[PDB]
Amino acid sequence: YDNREIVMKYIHYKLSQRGYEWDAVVHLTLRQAGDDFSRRYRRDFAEMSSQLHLTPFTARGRFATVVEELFRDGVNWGRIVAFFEFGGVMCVESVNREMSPLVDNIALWMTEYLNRHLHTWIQDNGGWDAFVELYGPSM
Amino acid sequence: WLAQRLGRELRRLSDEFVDSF
Ligand SMILES: O=C(O)CN(CC(=O)O)CC(=O)O
Ligand code: NI
Ligand code: NI
Repeated sequence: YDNREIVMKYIHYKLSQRGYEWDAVVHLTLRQAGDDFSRRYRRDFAEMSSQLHLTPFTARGRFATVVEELFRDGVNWGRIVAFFEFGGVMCVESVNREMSPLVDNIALWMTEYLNRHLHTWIQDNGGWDAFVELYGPSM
Repeated sequence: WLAQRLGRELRRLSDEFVDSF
């Protein structure tokens, strides 16, 4: 699968649920899994969002440092879903704060991080097909 | 340190989530 396509479709879905149209089985599974993740932990995402202090100056370092912490002890499919949801939070905050250009940057950062830092783990653990298999019963 | 806190909670939530599959 193309990680760029997965990121772009995921970001567009998350923004469209907020009423913002951003120009840009795996997709459906990730969408449902991220929605389920979000609804379980709204209190934590709200605190995360309030502390984000998103500006074009801080956005990249904020993303990089959070993702580094997220994978400090390794990777699992839950961490992958959280990676997408955290990127989604930054995208939603971007448009809410009239910094919509940052969405393109976040999509780039997510795509390149997947391809550089997560591709080996994903393939080693059966590819995106394994994620679809794992979460299928929850759909 | 903001990112350490965020990342720590995302890991906790991630691990709870995946362990419930
Ligand atoms: O981020 C990770 O934990 C996985 N990294 C290994 C590493 O960071 O040395 C794969 C890579 O980035 O090629
Ligand atoms: Ni649309
Ligand atoms: Ni890496």
